[PDB]
Amino acid sequence: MEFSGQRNASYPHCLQFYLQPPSENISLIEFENLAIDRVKLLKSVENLGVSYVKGTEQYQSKLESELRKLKFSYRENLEDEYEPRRRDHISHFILRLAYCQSEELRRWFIQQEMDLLRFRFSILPKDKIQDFLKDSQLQFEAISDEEKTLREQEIVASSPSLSGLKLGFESIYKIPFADALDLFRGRKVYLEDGFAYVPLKDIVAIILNEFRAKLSKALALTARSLPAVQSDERLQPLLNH
Amino acid sequence: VELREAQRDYLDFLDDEEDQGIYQSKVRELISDNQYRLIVNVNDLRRKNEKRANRLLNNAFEELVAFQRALKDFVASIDATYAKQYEEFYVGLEGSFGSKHVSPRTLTSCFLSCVVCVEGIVTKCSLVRPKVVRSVHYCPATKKTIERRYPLETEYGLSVYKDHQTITIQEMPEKAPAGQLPRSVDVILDDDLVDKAKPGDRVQVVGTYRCLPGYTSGTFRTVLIACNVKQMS
Amino acid sequence: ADEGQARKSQLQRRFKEFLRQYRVGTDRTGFTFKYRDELKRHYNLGEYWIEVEMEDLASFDEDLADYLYKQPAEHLQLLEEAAKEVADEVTRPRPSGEEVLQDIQVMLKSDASPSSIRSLKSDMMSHLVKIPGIIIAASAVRAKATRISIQCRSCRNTLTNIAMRPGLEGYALPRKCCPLDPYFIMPDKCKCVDFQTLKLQELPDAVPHGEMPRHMQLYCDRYLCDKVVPGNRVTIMGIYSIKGVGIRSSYIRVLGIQVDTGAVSPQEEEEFRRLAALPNVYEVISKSIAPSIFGGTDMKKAIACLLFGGSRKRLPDGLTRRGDINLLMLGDPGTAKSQLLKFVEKCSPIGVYTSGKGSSAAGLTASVMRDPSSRNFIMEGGAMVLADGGVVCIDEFDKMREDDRVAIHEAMEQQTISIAKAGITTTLNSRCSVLAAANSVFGRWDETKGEDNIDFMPTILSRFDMIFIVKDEHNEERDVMLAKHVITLHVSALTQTEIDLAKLKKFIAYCRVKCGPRLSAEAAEKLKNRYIIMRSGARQHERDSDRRSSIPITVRQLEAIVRIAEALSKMKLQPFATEADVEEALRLFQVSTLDAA
Amino acid sequence: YFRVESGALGPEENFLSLDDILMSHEKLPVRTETAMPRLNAVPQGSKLELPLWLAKGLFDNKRRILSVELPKIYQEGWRTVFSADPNVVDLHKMGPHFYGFGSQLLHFDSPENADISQSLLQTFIGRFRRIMDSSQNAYNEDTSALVARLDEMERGLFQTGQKGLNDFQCWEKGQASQITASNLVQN
Amino acid sequence: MDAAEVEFLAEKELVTIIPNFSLDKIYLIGGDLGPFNPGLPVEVPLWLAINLKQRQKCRLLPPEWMDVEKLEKMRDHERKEETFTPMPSPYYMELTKLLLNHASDNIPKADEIRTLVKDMWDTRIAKLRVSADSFVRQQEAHAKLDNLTLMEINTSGTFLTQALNHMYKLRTNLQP
Ligand SMILES: Nc1ncnc2c1ncn2[C@@H]1O[C@H](COP(=O)(O)OP(=O)(O)NP(=O)(O)O)[C@@H](O)[C@H]1O
Ligand SMILES: [Mg+2]
Ligand SMILES: [Zn+2]
Repeated sequence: MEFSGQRNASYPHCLQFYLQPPSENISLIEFENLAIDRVKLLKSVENLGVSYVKGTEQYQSKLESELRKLKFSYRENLEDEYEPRRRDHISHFILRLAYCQSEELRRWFIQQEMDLLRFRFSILPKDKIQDFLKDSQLQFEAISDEEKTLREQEIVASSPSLSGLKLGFESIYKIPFADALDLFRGRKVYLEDGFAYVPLKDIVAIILNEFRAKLSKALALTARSLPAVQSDERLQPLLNH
Repeated sequence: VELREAQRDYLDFLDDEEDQGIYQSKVRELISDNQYRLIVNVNDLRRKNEKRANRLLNNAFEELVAFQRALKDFVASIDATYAKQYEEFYVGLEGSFGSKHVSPRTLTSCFLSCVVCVEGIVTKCSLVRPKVVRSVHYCPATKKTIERRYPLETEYGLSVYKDHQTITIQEMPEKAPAGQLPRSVDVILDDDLVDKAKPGDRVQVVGTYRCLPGYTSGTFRTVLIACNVKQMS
Repeated sequence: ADEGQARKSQLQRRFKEFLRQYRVGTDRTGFTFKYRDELKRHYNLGEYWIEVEMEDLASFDEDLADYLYKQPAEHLQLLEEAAKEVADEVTRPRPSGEEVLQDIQVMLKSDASPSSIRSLKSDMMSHLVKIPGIIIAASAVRAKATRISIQCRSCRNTLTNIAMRPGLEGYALPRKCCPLDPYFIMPDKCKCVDFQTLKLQELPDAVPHGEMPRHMQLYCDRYLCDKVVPGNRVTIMGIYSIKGVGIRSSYIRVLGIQVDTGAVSPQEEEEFRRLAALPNVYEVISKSIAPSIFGGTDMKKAIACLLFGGSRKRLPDGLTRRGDINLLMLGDPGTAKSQLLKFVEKCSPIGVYTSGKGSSAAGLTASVMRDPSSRNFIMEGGAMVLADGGVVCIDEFDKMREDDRVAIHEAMEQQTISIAKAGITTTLNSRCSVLAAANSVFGRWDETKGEDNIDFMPTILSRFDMIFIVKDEHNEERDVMLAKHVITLHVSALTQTEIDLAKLKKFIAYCRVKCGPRLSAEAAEKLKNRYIIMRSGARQHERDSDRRSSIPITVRQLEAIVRIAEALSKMKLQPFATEADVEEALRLFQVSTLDAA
Repeated sequence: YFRVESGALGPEENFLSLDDILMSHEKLPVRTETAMPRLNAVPQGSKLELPLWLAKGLFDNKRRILSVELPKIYQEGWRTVFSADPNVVDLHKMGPHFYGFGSQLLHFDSPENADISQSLLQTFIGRFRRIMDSSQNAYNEDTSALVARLDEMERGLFQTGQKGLNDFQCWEKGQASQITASNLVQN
Repeated sequence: MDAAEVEFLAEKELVTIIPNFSLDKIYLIGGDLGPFNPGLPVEVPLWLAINLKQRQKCRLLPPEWMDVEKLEKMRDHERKEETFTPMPSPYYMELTKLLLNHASDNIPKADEIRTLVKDMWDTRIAKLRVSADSFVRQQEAHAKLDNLTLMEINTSGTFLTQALNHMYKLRTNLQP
């Protein structure tokens, strides 16, 4: 037998890249606290850094508690996490203007963002990787995967860092040496005829690099185009102090 | 690796201060009395999260460990100093179990790894004696030490032990089938549960049914590792 | 080897075709698929078993039946696998929560002739055999592994899904991935099943004169557990195999069980409803009881009421009332007392027969003794425990010792046995009827000596619902009739070539489990007014006499008549007893106990 | 024989239905709110048990003569037990018309109406699959173990399922064409 | 509606027979039949074809869909699809029983064909079970049934509609 009988489209994944402007409304206290709580988070990431080494389980365990406490987006949930995702999106747009006040402050918050992104990419299950790589512009197509076992022999003979198990669990796909730039110029690993046998973390490095490029362009736009919006700026001193 | 999300479920269930705050109040009482086990009512868990509740009863072991870790993190978030006084925390269960309520006769091999609720009459006890969980050794000539879990000389004050006891439960004779003698089962009591029942008591025990290993004959002995013990009169 | 795998595959296909193509019927009516439909209906009910018949398989293809007779262990697993894959296509697609396929147990059955245990030449090792006998011992249930996983102690390597053989044989672990005994079993990953063991005794009539009865060891598995108990007569089908330097033990792996003697079919209920409906059923049943014995119609009627029994009751303040009935026969030698006991033991659904001269107090109720294994004290059940829910026949009743007849006073009234010995204290159940036979003190009844013919004490005579006195009588007409009856009974042993015993047995069980009566108000009023007269008469007889009587009238007799009224009502499946039933109940008690008093 | 159907699940009983006549005989607990003579008298405040038909008759919406309370099996303590696993409970040891009687208590405008409705519906949905499978698949066997725990309403569905099974089995085996005698087979 | 009445409808389907005698054209209320010539085929309804076969007056010819090659492909397609597939005849079960009981002598490979048709009945009934259960669990209000036959409906249908009547009554009761 065959039977008969909205915000999902906004953020199909917890990951987001700020292409679309949220064309809606906000309260004063709302945008204020949405940004200010994230200022606390930015400091907290580096406080955790001075506590102990970056990205360990101690980092992971404490960091998710920060997110649950601070009500922003998560390892992706199936219930209404779209509200935290749009809060994250909106508050990100709000955060562009505070620490654009100095390039050192820009670089400071960018660095904790890269750390946070690296953590999130470290958490990812396989299904997340499979659907986000296809649903994003971050396609990076694989070629002739059956050859990977000839490189299970060759890489293992040819690399100090990589191993046969990493061929499968850091699942190997073929893309150019230039997408593994630090690995070719350091000559660290098996690459051949200009092609690299690549796990996800190299594409994460590319994601971080293009994110930095696009964000830097946005910060330049923040420095230049913003004055029509600047009818109120009372929070800026409290934010830069 | 869904158990990290399962533990996450249990932690946000325990954080009930946003909704009338019953379990946070109970944990606060536990802290004030210096205790290290909590008793959870399965009806509340079933009401809040049907999936997690119906999975707990059929996967006793893999689910209870996640619940214990969630409790440890929650009490640590309340008070880290108190959380460091004990190695690990425990959780016990109460309420209505539906189809898992059995007797020493109706309990059979298909119940292995389910949470079960057995009742009957106590007939015997062994004596309380210690069991080792972590052992330590030290060297005064070098300020050196080593540990193991389950030259230098043993550190009884840095090592730690826990109590252990065995009891036996028998079927109610009024309920025996015609022309047969009553059946029985062996229960294991551990840590703060020892000596909570004596012969002639009528008890109802909650626990996980499990085999014990024994060349092998391919044949095992089954025992009920108690999780909570209750009395009635 | 690949040739072996190919042969296994081919045989599995042939078994599969047998299951999914076999049919019964004729083109003059229509055909049905016998085993497909059974697999569907059993799987949808959560059963996971079927009972294949050798006669059918032998008809579909003789070769398969031949292989399964000579090499059962090797081939039965192919049949079980085939049954599983047929069940899947017969049921698929299943609802949510049902998507995982379960395993099927295949049982075997046949119509061929048995053989005795003594017939087992050692040429029969691993061949399929069919044996009759009696179960004499039975273990409690245990858990047995089918597949396991193991892990290494020193370097934590693992091996998994390791298959374990069925039957009473063990297994040994590897030593490679380390120490000499490097692997240990993981109990959380053991796929276990129920298992039990039994001991079988060769039939009394099969063993010759001048030899011992042989005995045999049995293994029992999955759905066959707790299907039987000791003392039962059963027919067994299984594999026969082995378990001074050259001795080894042997046992049988059971594949099917048949109790030589189940839930009543709808057709059987219609016949029992008809029997309950037809109007003179009381006389029909009375004629079915002990049909060879001449005369004694009142005694046969009382025995019928004993077999059906009254009804159990639990009162609002938690006390109980016993329901069931006790009966005693006392008097002259050569009057067929022992024959009636011998019949009732076969007619009842549950029954036991014992001699008063050859039994002890600890043997009648219960006993305590040390375990032959371990060192602990354990409990044992006597005759009154084995016959719980049935009838106990005590023959030669007047030849027990006084201190042994004292032992059953709790069991006859409160229907429970209280024990306190060796450091153990418990209460056991005994819900059974007592039927007893005895002589006068003087060998036969002496009317010149009156009450001195009886020397049982009042505290046991008052625990019988009815007491009968039987006297031999020398009337010529009865003697001629009885003589002709006896002679023709002997002569017709060859010539022979209303309800049968088997039919009556099933009918009794059905009536006892389904129907429970109560008195009508007027019936209770009538019985009340009769009891006062009865007590008054007994009191006046004792007052007139210089001596107190041995058979008293007490409230136990008031309860006795009620139990008989309920039994009479039960034979007709009627919810209420009536004045007609109370009239017959009073008539029966009037004959027996008032002739004895 | 056109037996008159029961009305119980709707807003009213059927006047001539035998089942509704038996079901409305059940007793309900109440409190007396005005004293009653010649019944000597019953003082105000006295607690009583009396039939459902009489309770509905005397309950004016003013609540001037008496006030009513739910039996134990329809209160929160028991609703919580049904919620665990509804297959195990014995709705024949409860009142033999569980759903029919439960649907008629909503007449008295208790604050707990919203909970009673959800209890009854969820119990029915929980029990459905077992009734379907067991009625449809039990062919020429002793059903007495299966039908033991079923409510009077549920038993009707069991009978209908069995009847549907039997007819197809007759047709397949060719017995369907023969002419036979009806309920007068009694004689 | 009983199985007898469903069969009564199935008996109107037309089949081909070869007579062994001669008769003129005959006019019935339901239409014109014949003429009948010895050794030559003619179309008649199934109730007439069975009757002449029993009285030894003709030979039956199997319908063109009763073929092992055709039925194998249909069975496989039915097992693969998530829904009910369309069928070679609206009365396939009834026609199978009647023809194979009376006309086995004229229909080759009959015992193969019985098994192939039995498999389709077993698959389609299972799909119906799942659909009924899903209807009640989700508290649905309407469903679509484009390829179920009348025998399959009639076998299980009475139970389902009887249960749905009661369920609809329970869920509405708070708003008279
Ligand atoms: N009415 C009878 N019909 C048939 N056989 C009878 C009858 N009366 C006595 N007998 C025979 O009597 C013999 C002894 O039977 P038995 O059952 O021992 O009687 P009894 O009263 O128990 N004798 P006893 O043990 O000395 O008190 C048997 O061979 C019976 O066949
Ligand atoms: Mg004798
Ligand atoms: Zn090793």
